[PDB]
Amino acid sequence: MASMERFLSVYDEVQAFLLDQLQSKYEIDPNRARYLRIMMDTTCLGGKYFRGMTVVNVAEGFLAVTQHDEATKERILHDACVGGWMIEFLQAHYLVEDDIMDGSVMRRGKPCWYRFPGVTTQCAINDGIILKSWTQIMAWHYFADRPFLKDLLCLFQKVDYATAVGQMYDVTSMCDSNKLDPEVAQPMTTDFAEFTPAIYKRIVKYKTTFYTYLLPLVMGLLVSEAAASVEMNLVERVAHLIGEYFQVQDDVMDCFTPPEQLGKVGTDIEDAKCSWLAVTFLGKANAAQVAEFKANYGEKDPAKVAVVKRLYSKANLQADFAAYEAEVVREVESLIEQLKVKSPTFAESVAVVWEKTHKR
Amino acid sequence: MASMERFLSVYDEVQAFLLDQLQSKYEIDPNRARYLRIMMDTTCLGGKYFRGMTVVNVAEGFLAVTQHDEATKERILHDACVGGWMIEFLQAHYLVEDDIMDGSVMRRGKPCWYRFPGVTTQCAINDGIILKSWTQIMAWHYFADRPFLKDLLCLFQKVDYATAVGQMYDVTSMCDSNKLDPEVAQPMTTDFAEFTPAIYKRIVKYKTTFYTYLLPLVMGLLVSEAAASVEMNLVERVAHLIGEYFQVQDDVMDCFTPPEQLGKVGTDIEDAKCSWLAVTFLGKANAAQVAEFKANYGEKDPAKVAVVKRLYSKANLQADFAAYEAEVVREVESLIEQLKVKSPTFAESVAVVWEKTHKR
Ligand SMILES: O=[N+]([O-])c1cccc(O)c1
Ligand SMILES: O=[N+]([O-])c1cccc(O)c1
Ligand SMILES: [Zn+2]
Ligand SMILES: [Zn+2]
Ligand SMILES: [Zn+2]
Ligand SMILES: [Zn+2]
Repeated sequence: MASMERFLSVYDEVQAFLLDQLQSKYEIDPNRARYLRIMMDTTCLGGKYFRGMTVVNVAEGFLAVTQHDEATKERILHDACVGGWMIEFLQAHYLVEDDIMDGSVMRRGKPCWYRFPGVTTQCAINDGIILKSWTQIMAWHYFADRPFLKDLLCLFQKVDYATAVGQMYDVTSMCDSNKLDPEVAQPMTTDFAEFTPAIYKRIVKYKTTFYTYLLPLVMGLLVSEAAASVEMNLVERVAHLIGEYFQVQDDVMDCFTPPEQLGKVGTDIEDAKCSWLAVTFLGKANAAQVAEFKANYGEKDPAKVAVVKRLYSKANLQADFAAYEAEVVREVESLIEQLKVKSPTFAESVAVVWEKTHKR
Repeated sequence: MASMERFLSVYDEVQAFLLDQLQSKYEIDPNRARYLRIMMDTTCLGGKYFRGMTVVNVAEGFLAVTQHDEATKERILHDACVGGWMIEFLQAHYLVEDDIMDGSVMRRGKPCWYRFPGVTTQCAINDGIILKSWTQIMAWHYFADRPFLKDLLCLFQKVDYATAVGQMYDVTSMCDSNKLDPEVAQPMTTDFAEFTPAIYKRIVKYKTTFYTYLLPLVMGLLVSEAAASVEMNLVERVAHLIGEYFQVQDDVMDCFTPPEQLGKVGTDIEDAKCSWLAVTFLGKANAAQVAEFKANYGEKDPAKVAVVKRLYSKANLQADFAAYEAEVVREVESLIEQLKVKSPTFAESVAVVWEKTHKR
C-alpha cells in the first residue's frame, strides 16, 4: 500500500475515533461534532504533509532492512501514521493560534480559521487548544501498550515547549531585549543591533526546527524501536541545519513569491520581523543603505514596504542566498556521511528529507 | 510545616527550576527570563489556591493514617505541592486564554494579562500556551521516577481535554445547536429552548468540575498511591455535584456581587450566557416575563441589563437558590457517607472540600 494513501486513511480512522469518543464519553451533540469535524478538516488538511509523512518514510526505511512478521510491519506503519498525524495536529494548533496572534488574513489559499464567519476569535482560540489536546488523546489511545509511549510523549512535550519558546523569540525579535517589560508598551528597535545571524538562528531553531525536522525524524525512530541505532547528536545537528534552510527559503518567499503562489500576502517587512533578508541586508549594506532601511522598515505604508523590497533587490541578496545554500549542501552532505557510520538506512531517509526540502 | 507555606515554597522552587532550565537548555536571555517570571507570577499567583491545596490536603489526610519514613512523608508532600501547582498553572492557562476569548477587562482586581501594555494579545496567547507546557515540564522533571507518572499524565490530559470541550459548550450556549456552522455567522437564540437544567449541567460539568474538583481529588489520591482504596465512581459523582454548586454560586455572584468584591464587572447578561439565573428564571416565569427577558437579554445596553436584573429580583430566585443548596447538602452528605465505606480518611477530605466551597 502506497504510503500517502495509508496516511490519509489513518486520518479518517483517527477522526472517527475522536468524534465517536466525544459522543460516547463527552456527551457531545451531533451539531457540535459536525463543527469539530469541519474544524479538524479545515485546520489539519490541505498542506503537503511533509512532517507527518517523514515519520512514515523513516519507518519504511527500517522495515526494508529489518525482519518482522507482516502484522508487525502493518502495526509499525499504522503507528507511524498516527504519530505523523500527532505532528500535523500540533502544527495545526500552532497555525490556528499564530494566525490569530499575527492578525493574518489567509493561509493555504483560504481565510485563516478565526476569520470564518461562524468561528470568530472567541471560538478559534479554543479550537486551537482542542487541536493540541487531540494529539495527546491520539497517543494515549493508539500507543497505550507500546514500549515507546513514555519516550514519545516526553519528546513531544519538549518539542511543543521549544516551539512555544520559539514563538516568543519570534514575536519579540523587533524589540530591544533590554526594554522588554510587561508594564510598558514595546517600541520597535531603532538600532537593529539584535538583527544578527546568531539571534536569527536562535529564533528559527526553536520556532520551526524542533517540530518540523527533529520531531518527525525522532518519532520515526521511536515507532521503529531504532533510536539506539543512531547517534542522536547527529540527528539534532542535521535537523537544525535543514530546518534553518527551510525557514530561510520561507523568509525569501515571504518577500518575493507572488501571493497567488505563496497562499497569502507576505507581511514580514510591515511586521518588522527578523528575517533572513533583513539580517543579510544589514550584514552587507553601507551606511546610507542602513539609514534608508531604518527609515522604512516595520511600516504598513506600502511605499515604505516598496523601498525595503527595492533595497533588498539592489543589494543582490540572491548571491548571498546562493552562497548560503552551497554551504548548507556541504554541511548536510557531511552530516549524512557521518550518519552512515551507525545507520546507512537512516542516513538515506535524511538524504530524502534534504532532497525534498532543497527542491520544494 | 504548615501546608500553605510548603505550597508557596514549592512555587519558588518550581519557578527557579523552570527559569534555570530555559537558560541552560533553551538559550534564553535574562530579559526574556524576567518577562516569563513576571508572567508566571501575574497569572499563577493571587488566588486562593483552592485547587492546588486540595491535592496537599488529601495527601495530608492519608499521611496521618499511613506508616511512612519521615523522608517519604516529605517526598509525598513535595509531590502533592508540585501536582497542585500543575493544576494552578493549568487554570492559569485557561484564565489567560478565556479572558482574551471573552474580551474580559479585569481579573482578581487587576487588568487581564493580555491588557498589560507590554504584553498584548499577540504575546498573551502564546504566554498561555507556555503556562500549559510548564505543567508537563514540571511533571516530567519532578515525577520522572514515580510509579504514578503514567496515570497522572493520562488523567491530567483527559481533564484538560474535558475543560476545552466545556469551553466550547460555554461559548456556544447562546446559539441554537442546529444552526452551528463555521461558514455562517452565529445569531443568538430567540427561543432559549436550550436554556435547560440538563444543558446547563453539561456546560458546568465539563468547563469547571473536572479541573476544579475531580483533578485535585484524584491527583491527591495518586501521589498518595491510594486510588485503589476508594470507589472512583463515587469520587466522580461527588466532584460533579460540588463543582456544579461552585459554578452556581459564581453565576449568582456574576450578577449580584458588587464589582469591588467580585474582582471584575460581571457581564453574563450582556454575553447571553446560559447561567443558573437565566435557566432558573425561565423555569418559573410567566409568559409576559419570558417575553420581557427575551427582549432584553444578551445586550450591552445597560438599560436592558437593568431590566434583566430587575426580572431576576422580582422572580425571587433567592428562594430557588436556597432550595437548590438544601438539595446539594442532602446529596453531598449522602455521597460522603458512601465514601466512608472504603475510606473514612478520604471522606473527611471531601467533607473539608465541601465545607470550604459551601462557606466561601
Ligand atoms: O520541506 N519541508 O518542510 C519538509 C520536507 C521533508 C521533511 C520535513 O519534515 C519537512
Ligand atoms: O471553593 N472552591 O473553589 C474549592 C474549594 C475546595 C477545593 C476546591 O478544589 C475548590
Ligand atoms: Zn507568527
Ligand atoms: Zn514566513
Ligand atoms: Zn469564558
Ligand atoms: Zn462566571
